[PDB]
Amino acid sequence: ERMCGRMSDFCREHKTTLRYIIWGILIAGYLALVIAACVMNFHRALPLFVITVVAIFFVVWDHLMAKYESQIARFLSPGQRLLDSHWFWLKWVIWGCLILGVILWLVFDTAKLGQQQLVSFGGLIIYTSLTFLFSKHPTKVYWRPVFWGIGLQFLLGLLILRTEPGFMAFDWLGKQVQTFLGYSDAGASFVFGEKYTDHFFAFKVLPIVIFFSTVMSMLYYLGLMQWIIRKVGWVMLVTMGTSPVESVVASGNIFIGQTESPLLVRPYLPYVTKSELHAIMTAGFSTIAGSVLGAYISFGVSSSHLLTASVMSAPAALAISKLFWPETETPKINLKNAMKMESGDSRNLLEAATQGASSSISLVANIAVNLIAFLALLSFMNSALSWLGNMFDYPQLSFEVICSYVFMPFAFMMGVDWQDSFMVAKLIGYKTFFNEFVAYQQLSKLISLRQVGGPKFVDGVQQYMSMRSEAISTYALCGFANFGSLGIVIGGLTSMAPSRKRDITAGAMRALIAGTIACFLTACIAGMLTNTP
Amino acid sequence: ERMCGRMSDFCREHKTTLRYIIWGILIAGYLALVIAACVMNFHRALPLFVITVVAIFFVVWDHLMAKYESQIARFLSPGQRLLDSHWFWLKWVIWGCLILGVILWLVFDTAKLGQQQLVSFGGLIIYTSLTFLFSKHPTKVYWRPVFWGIGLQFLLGLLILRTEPGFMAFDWLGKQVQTFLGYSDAGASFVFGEKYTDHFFAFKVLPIVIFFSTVMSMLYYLGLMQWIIRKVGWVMLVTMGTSPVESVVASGNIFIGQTESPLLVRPYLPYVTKSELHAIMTAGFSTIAGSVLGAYISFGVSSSHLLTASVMSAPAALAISKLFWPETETPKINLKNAMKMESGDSRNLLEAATQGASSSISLVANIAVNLIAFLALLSFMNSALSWLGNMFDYPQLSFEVICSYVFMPFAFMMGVDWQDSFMVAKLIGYKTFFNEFVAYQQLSKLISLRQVGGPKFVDGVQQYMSMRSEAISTYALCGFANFGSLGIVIGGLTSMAPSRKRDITAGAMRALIAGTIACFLTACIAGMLTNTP
Amino acid sequence: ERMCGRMSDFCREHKTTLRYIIWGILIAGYLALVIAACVMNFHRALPLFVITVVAIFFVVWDHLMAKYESQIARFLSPGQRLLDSHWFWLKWVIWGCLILGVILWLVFDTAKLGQQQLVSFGGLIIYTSLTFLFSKHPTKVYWRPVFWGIGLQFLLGLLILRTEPGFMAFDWLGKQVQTFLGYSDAGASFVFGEKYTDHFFAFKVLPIVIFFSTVMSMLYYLGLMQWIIRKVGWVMLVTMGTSPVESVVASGNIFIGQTESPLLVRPYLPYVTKSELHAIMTAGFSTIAGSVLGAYISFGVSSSHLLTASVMSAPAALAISKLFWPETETPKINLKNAMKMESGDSRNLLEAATQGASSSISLVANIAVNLIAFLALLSFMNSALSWLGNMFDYPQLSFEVICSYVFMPFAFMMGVDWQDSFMVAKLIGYKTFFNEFVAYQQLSKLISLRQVGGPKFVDGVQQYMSMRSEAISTYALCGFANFGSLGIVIGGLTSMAPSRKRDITAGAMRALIAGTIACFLTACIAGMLTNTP
Ligand SMILES: CC(C)C(=O)OC[C@H]1O[C@@H](n2ccc(NO)nc2=O)[C@H](O)[C@@H]1O
Ligand SMILES: CC(C)C(=O)OC[C@H]1O[C@@H](n2ccc(NO)nc2=O)[C@H](O)[C@@H]1O
Ligand SMILES: CC(C)C(=O)OC[C@H]1O[C@@H](n2ccc(NO)nc2=O)[C@H](O)[C@@H]1O
Repeated sequence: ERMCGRMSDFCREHKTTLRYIIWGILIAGYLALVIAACVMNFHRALPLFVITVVAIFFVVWDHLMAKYESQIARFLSPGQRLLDSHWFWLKWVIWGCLILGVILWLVFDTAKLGQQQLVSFGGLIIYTSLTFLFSKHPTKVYWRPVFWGIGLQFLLGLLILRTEPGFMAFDWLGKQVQTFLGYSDAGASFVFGEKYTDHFFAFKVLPIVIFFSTVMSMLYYLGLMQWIIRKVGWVMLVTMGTSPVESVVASGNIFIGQTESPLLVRPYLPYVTKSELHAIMTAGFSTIAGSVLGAYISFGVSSSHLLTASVMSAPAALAISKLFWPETETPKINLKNAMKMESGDSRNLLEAATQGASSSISLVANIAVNLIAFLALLSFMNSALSWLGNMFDYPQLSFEVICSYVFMPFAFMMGVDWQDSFMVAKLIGYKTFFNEFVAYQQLSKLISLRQVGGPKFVDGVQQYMSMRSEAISTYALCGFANFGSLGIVIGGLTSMAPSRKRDITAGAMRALIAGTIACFLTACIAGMLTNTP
Repeated sequence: ERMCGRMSDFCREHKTTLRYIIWGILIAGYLALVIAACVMNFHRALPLFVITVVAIFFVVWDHLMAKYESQIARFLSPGQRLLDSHWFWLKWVIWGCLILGVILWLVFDTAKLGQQQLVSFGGLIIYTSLTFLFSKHPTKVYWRPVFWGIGLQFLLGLLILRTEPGFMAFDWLGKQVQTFLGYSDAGASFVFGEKYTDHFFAFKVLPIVIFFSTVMSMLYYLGLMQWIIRKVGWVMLVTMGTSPVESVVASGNIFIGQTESPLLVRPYLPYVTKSELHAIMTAGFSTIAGSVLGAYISFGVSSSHLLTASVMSAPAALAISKLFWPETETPKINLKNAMKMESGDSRNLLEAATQGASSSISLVANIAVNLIAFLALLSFMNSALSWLGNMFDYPQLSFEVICSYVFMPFAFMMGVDWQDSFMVAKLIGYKTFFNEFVAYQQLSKLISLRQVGGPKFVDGVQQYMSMRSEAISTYALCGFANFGSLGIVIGGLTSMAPSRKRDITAGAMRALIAGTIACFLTACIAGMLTNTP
Repeated sequence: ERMCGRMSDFCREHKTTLRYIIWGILIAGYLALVIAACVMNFHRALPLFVITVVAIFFVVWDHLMAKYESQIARFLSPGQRLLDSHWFWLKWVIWGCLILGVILWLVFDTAKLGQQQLVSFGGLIIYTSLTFLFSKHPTKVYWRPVFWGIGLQFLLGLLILRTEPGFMAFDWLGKQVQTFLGYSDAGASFVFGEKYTDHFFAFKVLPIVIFFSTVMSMLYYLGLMQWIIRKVGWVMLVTMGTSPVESVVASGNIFIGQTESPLLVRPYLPYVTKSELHAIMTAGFSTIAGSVLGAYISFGVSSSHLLTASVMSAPAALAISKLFWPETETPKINLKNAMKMESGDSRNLLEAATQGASSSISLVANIAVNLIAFLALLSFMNSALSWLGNMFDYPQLSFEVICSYVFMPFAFMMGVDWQDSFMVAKLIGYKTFFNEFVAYQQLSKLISLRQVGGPKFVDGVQQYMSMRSEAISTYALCGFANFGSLGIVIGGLTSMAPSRKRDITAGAMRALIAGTIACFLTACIAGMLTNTP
């Protein structure tokens, strides 16, 4: 007993020192492994060295910003005062310079490019103007968020699309994600057998969802997802000027689904303003989760375009939310509270994986059931429309025919050519009435037909569309904005914050419209920047 | 801002006028389409014209009955008083006339028909007498509901079965329903692949359930299901004399399942009397839902017989409930409250479809699990019974052998011939211990063997049975009365009305017996009316 | 009415007499059937006669012990006092005799057996010593439970393994269970089609779980499971000296899973001590359910070893729980309350089957989801470890390689030979990080390779291992102790007794370690008793 007591006392004495010592030993062992690998053959060992270097750089940066924050603020203070003193005369100069730059760039580049892209820019203008017309509080609007959002979208798009180094990186990331979920496809062979490929959607696509949920929960427990979310949220906050919680939500949505995103700010959901709740719902509707990314890349959709669309959507979502529905009341929630996100209550990584996996049981079931019902309804609608058409001697009438004409103007404004606008309109109709999955499937079919080659027109029917139309379509459909999505979103938001039910419902409706408009804006920018093949 | 305010004021001014104007414009466009179709080719366009005419007639009738209700009641009042004044002497005359008519019809028709059907009528008498013997409150019974229920069953059966125009209509309706769920079968190919037919029950039959649930929810939101329920309920109410809620429930059950039917009167479930709760449960047990109709018609079961059985069951269910368990306490619920049914709380048709689809997730899982367990138990029972029989030198002993002899008297009383009564008894045993699905499958096998042709007896074993036996079997098995059904029914009823738990449990037991007896009565009438092949 | 009243009065008069009369008539009919079968052909009829005889014997024994308990206690009292008076000097004599017997048996048998088994005994000693070192309350420990637990394990193992009559019985029982769940496999063909074998795990293995749950619920309603649990619990109670509830739990766990076992003492869970809760969790972790037994026997695992391991585990679980974590507080719960187990609230056998089946819906879903996620994670881990290894010119690095070396000492102490210890270590790693299902699958592969024959080493890689190693592996892996299991166990225990949350969590962690150690002890004993092939 005495020896055990002495050992316990020794353990109590060295607690912090012992933990630091063991962590340091582990890190030193990792560094030794890295250096041995570099010694033997540097060319193979390069990735590990790069990862270690970037991690060290980020840790050093974080520590310095923490400790030296006051000194940096002191250094920055004089310049802010000097800018404020001269701001009155300088604001006009800055605005004029920006306008002149816009004019020069637009003329030279896009005029050397063609008409369709000039039309894309016109569509950008039209969408923004319309949102300003039908805003909830048109008189009181802050234009800095809108302008900065559009500018940031343009800069990101320009870098990623018109530069070779930028283009290669996203391709690499897409390949990584695709392989990462391919690891999932193999793991599900055990449960459903080697004949799981017989039923593709049920035994490949949904298991991908399951694996993604588990991985995300583990990373949440470790504390990485949070880091990336905080960085991007701080960027948006320091530039767009939005409130804290909405920026945090938007950054999270980039790689998180609509249902799980509000849980980031769950504790403060009761106290949020109506505008911030609208922003949350709009961000949820305007961006897709990471789970669907691997599947969509597998279909044939470009990885670079999908990732760029997801990244660009969040700033656009916030900008459109502010313009469509601006804030009229003071925000209670503080920056420190919002940025802080409570970690999982579980006790070990494996418990977090288990809990994350169990939650997915509901989502998959609801998805499968809704798909069954809505596709059956589409079949009934097509058969009945054909029956009605036969009366007027047009037996070819179908859902696709009405939705081609109804949605054509939106496609034309986005910069798609006249011939392909109808084909894009069919996909938009599929996205709005049904999930983006069906629409992406149809798009993949058109892409595959283009790649195989053959007659553009088998008969007076066009078979495949041009590459640029496909890129614009990729941007236009990268959202969770559906009518069934509206219901589940409302239900979840009401669950988390029972007090705010009616505010949640009212936000939902306008939010979905804002999300679709935000999705259109990214497509307009992509059309402006992508060259005609 | 001023222009927006002026537009909002103009919108506020014209609200009702604008809505009426747009609805009128839409209706006029529909009528123009109809008339154009009729102009070009009337023969093709006939269905649309017929639908429009009947819809207009019903709307006019409803409006007139609403506005002119007082005047019609005033016109009707004198005749009621005149009848009441002379009722004392006239009641004996009416009863004698009815008895004489019954005797004459029975003699001529059924005597020219044969012995089996006279036995069917005898079975009708026997079942009613037995229910009167074992009633909860034998002394206090109202005979008008019982007699009127039997009479209405007889009239409906006579019209539908012995008249050619009546026979054709139900065949047409069955074909419509079969095609309607065939639309479902196609829609489920997407999720489970084109090899979904490999697993027939899992990937065809259950998806049919899903599609039916979605369609029913949409129609509920639109407000059609409610209209039909109200019409049939009013008929039963004005003739049978039952209380409001039970009539409403019975009309709904005709095409609604046992689990969803009480939700029609959910708000008033706490306050219902014991007799009305027994009536609800009996109606639930005695009738089948619309989802199973398409499958059962697909197996080979006749559409006309299935639909006629479902329609006839509800009046029989109410009559048997009253005779078996009569009311001893005053009914609180009013007609207006009961007939009114709150519409779905959802916000658009698509939300209603989503919500209806999500609910079906539980039902399908429970069905599949119960089927797995109970069929495995049947296998074990057969193997053990064979093992026991081998001891006594009868290795052929099985579940079917015991259940052939045990249930034979019921089949004989229904009018089935002696040879086929055993075969029907096996099916009845399957229905009672297991769901009607298995029993209908066996019945379909026997029907198919009859249609193929061949030896009636391969050896001293009969292979197929006569057509009339199949019709009587179709009527006898059209119910949800099983022991597993008893449990889920009790659970759901207890959930909706927690206060009434014990009353719910006591009602359940007697209710199932009443339901089975009601199912037998329809078969007796069918045997009386169907001719010997 | 009067006749009904007279009949009701007559029924009231004869209630108990009538029930006894009918039960007696049924029993007499059963006996007549037995005697007729014996008359015709005794050889065939033997099983029924044996069952009847044993049932009669047990009923007579129970009745006599009930009625004559006081007289038997009176007879036993004098001997207890005489033993107590002389106990002071006699305890040393008894202990010395036991030690001498242990020495003689060990020397003769195991010395004539070989080194490996002497090492097995050494491993037994080592595990017990280590548990004594790291006990929660080392100073206060009661050694009688530990010693008696080890002794009872040894006696059961000796009888079952070294005697031919004992060996045959468990083989027979395993065949019975395997056929019993094979009945399940047939029943599931209806739902998933005859092509259900295409997806083996989803449509065979999980349906086995469903059928087992249903059968267990039915037997619980009838009252058999309870009888067996009570008998074994009384044995453990009268010998080990443990408290009532923990003994009852341990006996139940032998054939009940970790999740359902605490429901036996659900009403008293709030008031249990910390030590008893630790014992409950340890028993849950150290034993497997009956559902998995049929599957594991199907893989190729020996029936006799599996059943013996399950039986031996519970006494070991209690002993290890006491030594690892001893009780420091008085036990409130009484023997009578604990032994009594409330029967199911349902109303008939079929309701109990339905309720038992519905509960299984959650378990199967969670199992499938966790398997998908964890196997995908294993794939990712193997690929990344191979990538890291390629840097150091060892592309063969994998999960199995690390886990072979890490767990080798445990396998060596259990008595496995040096060459096969690594192979066993891989299986132990699979069991700890993933469910025992995967590990048993790998073990079945090794057994099948041994049976087929061929090169022991294809190259410097061993392909199959010796029979004794397989037996020790069978004992070592017969547990539910996994990390995912830890989470669900904690969740369920917290649900049943919300007051005890923190005590539940603290018990869980130590409990899992205790369970694994208990699993090792049974393997050590098996190695001591099994001869070298
Ligand atoms: C998931 C794929 C295979 C699919 O075909 O289903 C699409 C529907 O699934 C919703 N969805 C998706 C992911 C998520 N979190 O990762 N939460 C959601 O709600 C989403 O809105 C859409 O409607
Ligand atoms: C549904 C078919 C494919 C089947 O084989 O299953 C039969 C069992 O399903 C119950 N059932 C059915 C429909 C319903 N609402 O539409 N509610 C229910 O409870 C019903 O009682 C019976 O036992
Ligand atoms: C069941 C087989 C096919 C399987 O591969 O799954 C293994 C996992 O299932 C857990 N399990 C099992 C039975 C039970 N009651 O009978 N309760 C449980 O928790 C158990 O712990 C293990 O982890």
